[PDB]
Amino acid sequence: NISDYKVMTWNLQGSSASTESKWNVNVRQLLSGTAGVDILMVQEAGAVPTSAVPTGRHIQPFGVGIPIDEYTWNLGTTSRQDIRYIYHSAIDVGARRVNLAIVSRQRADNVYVLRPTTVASRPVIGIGLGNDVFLTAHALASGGPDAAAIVRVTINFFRQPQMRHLSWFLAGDFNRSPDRLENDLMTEHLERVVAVLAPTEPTQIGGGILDYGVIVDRAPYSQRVEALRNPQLASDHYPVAFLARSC
Amino acid sequence: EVQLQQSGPVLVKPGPSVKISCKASGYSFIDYFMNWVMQSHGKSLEWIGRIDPYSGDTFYNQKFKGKATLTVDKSSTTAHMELRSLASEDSAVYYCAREVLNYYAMDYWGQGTSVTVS
Amino acid sequence: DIQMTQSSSYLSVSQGDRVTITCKASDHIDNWLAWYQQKPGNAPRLLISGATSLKTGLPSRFSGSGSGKDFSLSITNLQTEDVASYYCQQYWRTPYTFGGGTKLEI
Amino acid sequence: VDFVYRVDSTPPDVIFRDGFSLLGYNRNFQQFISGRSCSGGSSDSRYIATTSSVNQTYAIARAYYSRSTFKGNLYRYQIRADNNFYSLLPSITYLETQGGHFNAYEKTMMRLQREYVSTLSILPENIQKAVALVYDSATGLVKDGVSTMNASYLGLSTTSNPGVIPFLPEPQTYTQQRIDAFGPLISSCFSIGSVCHSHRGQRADVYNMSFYDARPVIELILSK
Amino acid sequence: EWTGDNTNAYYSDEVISELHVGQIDTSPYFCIKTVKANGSGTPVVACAVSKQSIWAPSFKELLDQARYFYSTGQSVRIHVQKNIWTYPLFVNTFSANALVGLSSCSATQCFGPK
Amino acid sequence: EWTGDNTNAYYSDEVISELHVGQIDTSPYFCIKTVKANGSGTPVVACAVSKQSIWAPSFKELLDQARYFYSTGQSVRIHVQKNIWTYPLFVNTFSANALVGLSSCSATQCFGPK
Amino acid sequence: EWTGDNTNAYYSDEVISELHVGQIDTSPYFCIKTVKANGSGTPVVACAVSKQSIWAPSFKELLDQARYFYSTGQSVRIHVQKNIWTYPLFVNTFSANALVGLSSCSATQCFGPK
Amino acid sequence: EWTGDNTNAYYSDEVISELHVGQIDTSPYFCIKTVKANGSGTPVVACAVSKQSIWAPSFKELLDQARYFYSTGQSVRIHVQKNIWTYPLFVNTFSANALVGLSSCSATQCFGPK
Amino acid sequence: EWTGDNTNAYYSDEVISELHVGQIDTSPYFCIKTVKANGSGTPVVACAVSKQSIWAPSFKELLDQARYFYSTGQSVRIHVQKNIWTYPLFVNTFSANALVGLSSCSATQCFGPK
Repeated sequence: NISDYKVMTWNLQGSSASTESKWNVNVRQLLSGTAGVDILMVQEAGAVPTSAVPTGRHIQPFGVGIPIDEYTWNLGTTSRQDIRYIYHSAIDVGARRVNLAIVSRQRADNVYVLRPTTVASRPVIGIGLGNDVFLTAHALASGGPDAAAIVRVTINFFRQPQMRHLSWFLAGDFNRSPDRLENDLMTEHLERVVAVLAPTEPTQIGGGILDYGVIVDRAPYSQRVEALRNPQLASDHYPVAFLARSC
Repeated sequence: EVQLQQSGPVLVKPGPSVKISCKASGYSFIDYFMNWVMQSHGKSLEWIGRIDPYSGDTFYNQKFKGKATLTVDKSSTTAHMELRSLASEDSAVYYCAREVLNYYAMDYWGQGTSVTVS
Repeated sequence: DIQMTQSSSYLSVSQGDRVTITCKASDHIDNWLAWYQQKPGNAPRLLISGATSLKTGLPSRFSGSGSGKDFSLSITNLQTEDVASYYCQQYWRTPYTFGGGTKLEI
Repeated sequence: VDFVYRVDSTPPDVIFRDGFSLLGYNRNFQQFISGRSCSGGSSDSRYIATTSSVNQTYAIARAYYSRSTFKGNLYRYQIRADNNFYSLLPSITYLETQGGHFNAYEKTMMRLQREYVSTLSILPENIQKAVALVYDSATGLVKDGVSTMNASYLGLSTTSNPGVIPFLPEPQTYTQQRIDAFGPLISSCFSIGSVCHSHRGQRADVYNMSFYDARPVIELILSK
Repeated sequence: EWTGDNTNAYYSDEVISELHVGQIDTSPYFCIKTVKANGSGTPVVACAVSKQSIWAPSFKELLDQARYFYSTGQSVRIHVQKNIWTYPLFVNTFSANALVGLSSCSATQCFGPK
Repeated sequence: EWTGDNTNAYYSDEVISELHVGQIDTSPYFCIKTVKANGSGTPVVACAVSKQSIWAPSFKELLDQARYFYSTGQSVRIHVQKNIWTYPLFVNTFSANALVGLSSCSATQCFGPK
Repeated sequence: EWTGDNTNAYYSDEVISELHVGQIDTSPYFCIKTVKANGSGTPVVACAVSKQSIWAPSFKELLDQARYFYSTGQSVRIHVQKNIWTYPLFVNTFSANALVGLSSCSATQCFGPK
Repeated sequence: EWTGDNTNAYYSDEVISELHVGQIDTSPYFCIKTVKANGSGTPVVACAVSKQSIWAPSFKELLDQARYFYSTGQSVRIHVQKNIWTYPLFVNTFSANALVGLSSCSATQCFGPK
Repeated sequence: EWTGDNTNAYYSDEVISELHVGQIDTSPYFCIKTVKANGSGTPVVACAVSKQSIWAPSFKELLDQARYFYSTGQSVRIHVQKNIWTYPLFVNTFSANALVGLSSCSATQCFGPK
């Protein structure tokens, strides 16, 4: 399930730090240690950590096939191998510069690339852990125009016959508050196929709740995944943590 | 409002190829799956196929293949249903409806395109 | 193709009657079904989608229920406009199929 | 093993619909075995016990059915293992060489349970059937009942993972932590509350099994 | 002379909430202050000395059972022969009861004499 | 005279569901109401008095073992010698059997005399 | 002569943090260093020998009890008697006190003598 | 006459898979079915009677110890005096061996006589 | 003659890594091979026979406790009396040391004679 993993979302846009520092110092604080993060959605991943080495494992992702390059990124010392698998996405189509990275604790037996219907939108790149899927997105900064189409394409793709059993969870910088995204998915989306997950307080020094995630309702125990906001990091907007509601 | 302006009724020759346009107006046509349902003058509904306008993906009912070839044009937001071998049994009203999500109910339908052979 | 059927082809029910129409499927389509209302001339209007989600902006008198291979569209207080054909259509598999059509009556 | 079992109070439909979810994110295994991260202590365990022996499920149910406060029913949820179902012995043997320490009370417990901890949440795709365990008070037996078999049970050709639980955090050299256990010295991670029950709709009242320290009851039955 | 005699009272659904051990008259003893498994009822305090009363032979095997049950806290039916101790500061401290036997209890049926 | 005598009935696949400990005729004793692990059969109530029957020498070792199997609840194969006690109320309370030993049980084979 | 005599000082809310077992004058003994449940007070060390003091009969039943409470690490009310041991290097090591009886302690009330 | 006596066979890396306590010739006893930790080898059974063999005095010290090593199922090295029990139905049930001493086992070193 | 005598060497902070039980000269015994909590030091093998050495009366208590500290694996300061066993094969197998008393240990200081 989704609550099964400590899923988190974050964007590297900082406007005041280095392009690769937050990868080494900030993201590590979220991932290192079992009390860290399981799956971290890193938007604006201009480049993966230099300390990571590509694994060369070819990927034939579902949906739209774009080059997805997986890296091995040790986090701990050379003795205790805290191996992390960074699923990056840089160059796909004329709408180049995806810069979406999904670093996870375990390697993903499947990777999904769900290009929304819009032409200038970013492809929804996600990983697959057994019967669990964790997608991320990065809508346009002009008000999340494809934000709706970003979540819809994900739904449409995971209502397929073979992709139905999966419990997917899209989370990224939608650039559109939940009340605005939930507005684009209400006129006809009347089954509540997805339950938007966003924190209470804003998620940007100047913005609102642009950073959040969305979990399919029909997926098991989707109601447990509560979207909390990680304390301020070096980026421009907070990282959104998707933990499980206590029991 | 979201509506599906269908084409007018069409009477066909014995077994020609007929086209049933479905003008999709009021929403992002390139975002949803356009379906196609045929209902005899007194029988129930029978969904023919679907068409994903963004990528042109198509899924038929495995029995209208030889008598229906779905196709759309992103420009003008219209879905064309080229039906072949319009036998006397094909005399019915063909509805087109936008599917909200892949494998989901069809929110908005068309007024109907009564096709008849003679 | 997972066909579907409606045991009641003409659910004769007068006004204000609790008109529940049955629907049996050939495979588990839990939470994945659509109920379309179709007047004699009008086009099929989606009433319920999924398990029981009533279409936004529709009368609350309607009500869906069931899962697996059985379903039931409950109509608490019938109405002349509501006296029309109904079709239960699964969308769990790519070959879609509609109910037999329970054309209402009085 | 091939099919691990778990006793729960949620009806079969709830599990076949939602399945079994973890209690939290705490991956500290030394805490899980001792029941500290399960319903006993912090209640944030990231595993699910899922004993392999059907006898343990009877013991689990007998532990519950044999209380003057438990009213609801209890059925066994036969759970198919997969690449994410991990036993203890491979996980303990690794946590030992890594500097950890599992005092003989934990080893004593772990040997009786035959646990197969599910690092991931047990999805309904794995739960095969739910055997409603009936209890004859006059005899104290735990007999089976209507075995409502799951509908969407994906009968994959998978078995338990004989490897080591991945992402096991650094262990504690010496814990002396209260080993919570209920009934006939069953690990606390088998209780109904050992898995989150935040299911859709009104959460049916789950029994709050009062656990006990397994360390003494163990040390008492060994010596003398 | 048996824990199940009609003269020995039994308190079912009891859990040993507290346990005491010590010595009296140069002989070890243990007192259990049991409560109902559901917290109801009245505190039932049952004692047993190692050499004083006729139930002394079972002391070595009751204490180990009282200690065991106490560790588990499970419901049990404690059997007591009331009014067996007379030492004022003893009877008044724990009770006049004298634990003559413990027995595991199920939900309704308490395995033991009644 | 041995726990595996053909005259000592043995009930395999049992689990000690309840464990009673008391005294009878100035001698400790303990009765175990064991039930089949798979819920089949009928509860086997087995006792072992410390000074009454010929199995007394084993009491101190049965109780300490029955307690261990009752605590763990693991499957066992208890051995009993039917019709050993003669106290009417006792046999009417627990049983006429007399626990003559216990034995651990694996998945299919129970290591012990059969 | 009783573990609850007014002449025996009792320490409530105590937990056995350390337990020592040994022999003195060709007779086993054990010492328990008890600290307050909330870490307050001073470490109260209480010993007991098997054949030294008048509380010898209970050593067998106290060591096993101390060993029990020392395991569960729960709050307990130990009853010690001041100025019982006289061996020079002993009293300087553990204490001059001599354990005479323990008792479980709940949240508020420590069941036992006082 | 010692568990490490060359005339006693020692089985290393064994785990006590099944433990059975019984009575024979009015004397308690217990037999352990020890299998290799890796499931290899053959079932190595070893008994110990309270009064029969020269290794009887250590019975109480081995039953409670076997019960300990049986509970933990840890790797242990058991010592056996082969051909010590002559009762026909006994030797045929468990073994002719006589458990003379147990020993914990590390990864490779089985601490004990060899 | 006391576990804390200056002649009874003590090894502090050790944990009982192994525990062997057997018999020697018609009397039970056990030997605990203790190692430091931090893997430092040398294995301190301390034996204890039930009736051979002057420490006979404490065997049943040290064993019952040495088994406990071995079960808990908690750091303990075991007191040994070097050069007390004389049997050649024995002293070569476990050690010449003789366990005279155990003691629990805190983070830094061990509660016991030093």
